[PDB]
Amino acid sequence: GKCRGLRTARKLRSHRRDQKWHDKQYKKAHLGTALKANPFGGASHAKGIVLEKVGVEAKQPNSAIRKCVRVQLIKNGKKITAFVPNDGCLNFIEENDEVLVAGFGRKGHAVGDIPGVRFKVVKVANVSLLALYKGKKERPR
Amino acid sequence: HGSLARVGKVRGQTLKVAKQEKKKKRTGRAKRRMQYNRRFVNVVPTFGKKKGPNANS
Amino acid sequence: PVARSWVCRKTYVTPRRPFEKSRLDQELKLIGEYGLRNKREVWRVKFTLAKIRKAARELLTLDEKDPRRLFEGNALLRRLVRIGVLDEGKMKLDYILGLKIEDFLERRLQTQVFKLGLAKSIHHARVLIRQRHIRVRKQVVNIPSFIVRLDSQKHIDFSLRSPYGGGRPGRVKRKNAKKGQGGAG
Amino acid sequence: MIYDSLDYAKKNEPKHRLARHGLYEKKKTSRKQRKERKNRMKKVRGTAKANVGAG
RNA sequence: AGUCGCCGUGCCUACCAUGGUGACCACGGGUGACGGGGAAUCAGGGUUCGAUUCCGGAGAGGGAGCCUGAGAAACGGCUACCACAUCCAAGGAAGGCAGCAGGCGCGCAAAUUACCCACUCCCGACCCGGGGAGGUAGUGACGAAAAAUAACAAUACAGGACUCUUUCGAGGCCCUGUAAUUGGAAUGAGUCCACUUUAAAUCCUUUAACGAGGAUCCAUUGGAGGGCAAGUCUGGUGCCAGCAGCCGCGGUAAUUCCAGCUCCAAUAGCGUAUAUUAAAGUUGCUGCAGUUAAAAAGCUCGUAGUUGGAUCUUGGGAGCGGG
Ligand SMILES: [Mg+2]
Ligand SMILES: [Mg+2]
Ligand SMILES: [Mg+2]
Ligand SMILES: [Mg+2]
Ligand SMILES: [Mg+2]
Ligand SMILES: [Mg+2]
Ligand SMILES: [Mg+2]
Ligand SMILES: [Mg+2]
Ligand SMILES: [Mg+2]
Ligand SMILES: [Mg+2]
Ligand SMILES: [Mg+2]
Ligand SMILES: [Mg+2]
Ligand SMILES: [Mg+2]
Ligand SMILES: [Mg+2]
Ligand SMILES: [Mg+2]
Ligand SMILES: [Mg+2]
Ligand SMILES: [Mg+2]
Ligand SMILES: [Mg+2]
Ligand SMILES: [Mg+2]
Ligand SMILES: [Mg+2]
Repeated sequence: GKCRGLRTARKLRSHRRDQKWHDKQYKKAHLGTALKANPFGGASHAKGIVLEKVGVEAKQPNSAIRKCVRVQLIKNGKKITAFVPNDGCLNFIEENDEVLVAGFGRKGHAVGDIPGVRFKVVKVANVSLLALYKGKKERPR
Repeated sequence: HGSLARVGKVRGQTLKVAKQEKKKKRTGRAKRRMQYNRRFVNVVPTFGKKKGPNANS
Repeated sequence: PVARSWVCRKTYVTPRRPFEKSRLDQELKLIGEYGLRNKREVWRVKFTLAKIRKAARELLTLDEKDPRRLFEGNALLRRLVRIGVLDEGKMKLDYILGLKIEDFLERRLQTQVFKLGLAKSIHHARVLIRQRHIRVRKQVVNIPSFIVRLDSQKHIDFSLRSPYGGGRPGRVKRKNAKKGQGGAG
Repeated sequence: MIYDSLDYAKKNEPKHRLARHGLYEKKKTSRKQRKERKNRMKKVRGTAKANVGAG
């Protein structure tokens, strides 16, 4: 059972300490391994350079092509894949366009029917792609 | 990879319909009166069939 | 280092369950009755009331014959009787828990000018207050949410510099008499 | 505030109030011009009618 | 026992002794470590942040050594080495914005080379001089408080509550809405006199002359299968394009895609990403579990630790006050 004395505090306080590491979230945060291995240095957004444009296939019960891009970063130098959410919007992207990327919403985990994508593009050439879609603006030719 | 030729198919394949004008609707405080006098007492049909505010039929 | 204040708090709180279908009726009901613009103004009143209700709930948990309770408890009663919500003949600090939102809405100005004639379709009342036609014992007020005391409900009338309350007519009527005299005729 | 005499005024009175009325006058040199020169006059030593010239 | 030190002390020097710390976690290493008063969340207990206007400490490119002085190992004081860097007549000389503005780079990411010593206070030989300490305007949807974008009365009836009516229907107490802006009233936003405020100016407030017909002085951001409040409407597409936090939608009749009407929620604000609290009684002191769902060492002894049986002056009274 449980210790439950009047002068047992060192034991309990100890027991909770070494036994808290067996929780996934605490362990992830308070160790640097996930942090130094995250392409973003504990950050939300990041700018980077385009170097390819590819199409990723989906999972089994669906069938499509999800129009992603290979992207290199400025600060770190690493490489990643990213997704372009909307109909007809890949054509808005040229080569070497200095985009801004972000997460998707699951904090490091893959989302949906895409095999291994956890970043989405937001701003190309500093003109707010969503606005560009809606026709509130055009690109800086 | 794959076949990227077919981007923006449907969004370019659809016709261009235009919109209309009807009015500007009341804004702010008057609009809340509209909802009150519309919902809780306007004409009060006793039997609603649990029918909704946009049920088109 | 500067001479500034930085002190500021909020005056409302959002609920936890946004779509419930059972309170949206009550909220919108209160609005069309007492004549407001937002849900937010309601949320303020609940925040006042909870805090009153909070403090009185703690004084009860204190024992009796305690000088703090006999100071603050007698003091709080005195405000709600001054404001005119709570009523004399009962000052017991346990009849405070049986208080509702409507008492503090009835006690605003927009209502009193309406219940006191003078307004004619309460949405009119607010428009008058904001158009600067009204005064309280000496002074004009441009604010509907002005809680009116009980000492000072016998002294409300139109401000004196209005077309209504003994003054010069307005931009329109001053250019139609112009037509009666030298314009149209 | 009322004073007994006009001379006691400028004995104990702020100047900006005085210059409201046409009574006191104030000199002006913008205080950037002025201290600019003040940091000059320190690169020349002692010469009286030079420092009075202010270069 | 003495030297040095403003003074006490292995702080230092000589001669002796062999001691000091440790499972009640020393020692060593890491810190996205300046500390605290405090901030957010919060039934009760707790979890996380705290560079940041107050107190204390440290530093002035990295290191070391000093003069003056009551007080400094000063840096808007000196001298050297290192790294950098400006003049140059090529002999030599001058340097330290983590002070106010400004610039380059850096990056997801952060304002004007502005005016004044008028307030607050400081310094000096001083009622008189100086102060990018400090005040004051400028950029500012980090954030917090109040509050506009219409009100009214006739014209009609979809109709309703009621007087009357075997039905319609007459008084309309009373209500709503759509069309006629039918109708005149009231206001400020916005121009621009004047005063006041101000060191001098601006803003607020006060006040003359102008200033609204609802095609205009035009309220957005997100959504409509469920969770979750709101369309089995219309056209196009055909496991393609695409949506979708999760379940899932699309393979010619799509409640989910591309569009139009219609509706729903918050409202001058609303979405998106990432940390961080509650929900989490899914880290459990308050308060989990351990036959089969994850889980009790093969069995026994055993030091530190934690926890430990019963028992020693009770009444009866006395001064009192109530039912
Ligand atoms: Mg600062
Ligand atoms: Mg540090
Ligand atoms: Mg601190
Ligand atoms: Mg120092
Ligand atoms: Mg530096
Ligand atoms: Mg130094
Ligand atoms: Mg210094
Ligand atoms: Mg310096
Ligand atoms: Mg600077
Ligand atoms: Mg910013
Ligand atoms: Mg606000
Ligand atoms: Mg739709
Ligand atoms: Mg939904
Ligand atoms: Mg948590
Ligand atoms: Mg709980
Ligand atoms: Mg469990
Ligand atoms: Mg978990
Ligand atoms: Mg419990
Ligand atoms: Mg098992
Ligand atoms: Mg015992």
